[PDB]
Amino acid sequence: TSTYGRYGSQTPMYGSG
Amino acid sequence: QQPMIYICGECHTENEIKSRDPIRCRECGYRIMYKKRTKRLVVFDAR
Amino acid sequence: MIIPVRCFTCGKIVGNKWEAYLGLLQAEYTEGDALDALGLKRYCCRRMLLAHVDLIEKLLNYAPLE
Amino acid sequence: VSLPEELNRVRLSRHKLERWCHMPFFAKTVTGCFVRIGIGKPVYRVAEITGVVETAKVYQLGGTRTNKGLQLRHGNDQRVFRLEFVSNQEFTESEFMKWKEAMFSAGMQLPTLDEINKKELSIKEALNYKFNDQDIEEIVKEKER
Ligand SMILES: [Zn+2]
Ligand SMILES: [Zn+2]
Repeated sequence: TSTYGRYGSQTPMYGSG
Repeated sequence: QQPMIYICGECHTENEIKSRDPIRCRECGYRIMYKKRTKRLVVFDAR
Repeated sequence: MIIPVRCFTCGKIVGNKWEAYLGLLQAEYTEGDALDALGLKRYCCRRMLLAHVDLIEKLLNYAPLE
Repeated sequence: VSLPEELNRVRLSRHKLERWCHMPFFAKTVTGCFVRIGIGKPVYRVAEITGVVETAKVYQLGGTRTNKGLQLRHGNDQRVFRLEFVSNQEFTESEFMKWKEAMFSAGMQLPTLDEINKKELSIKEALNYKFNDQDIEEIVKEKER
């Protein structure tokens, strides 16, 4: 239980906002 | 590498308690808290 | 606590009749005319639904979360 | 350091910040590691965790929420950052060489590999840290806020 990403959870961008 | 997870009373949030810890919730502050179900095999006879 | 599945004496399925029977009583049926509109003839099967007290509605008030 | 693989040991992923949103000594463990922050379209740059700043924007990261910032900088382009745009992706080759060129282009010395080796263990000691002091209390005060 250290980094269970399996990618990821849709990392939001900085230039998207 | 299993940290012995508890469920709070008033919060219902899983906390990690290792030994030598205060039993308190990681939020809201609660001194009562319960344990999670087992992982072993529960098999009943519908009887 | 929750409606038994079967009549203890007979064997007949009464588990599917608690909602229908509370709905008929809400409509206007008298309690003896609701019990045979559901199709319960023997008085063995009829006490399952008259005598039943529903506690699970009170036990559901104690939410674990929310 | 000439390798994006050793650089990933001190690469801070997204699943590790959530555990230390309220652990103190924060400006002492994370300052010296490298994160994979997002710019946006799938391009990324290796920015430098410089200081611990706070935003007036409280945003939720999954279940947890955190309004803090990160003083990141890619060589010379430095600005504020939030904790949601970081990538769980490891240091690739093109981004490792891009960061190498941004550091050779800025005049910043590349941190010696022994520094990374002495920095990566700070994380593992901070993870197995026994919270016997009064950190639970400030943690709950910081979570309720
Ligand atoms: Zn507590
Ligand atoms: Zn019967």
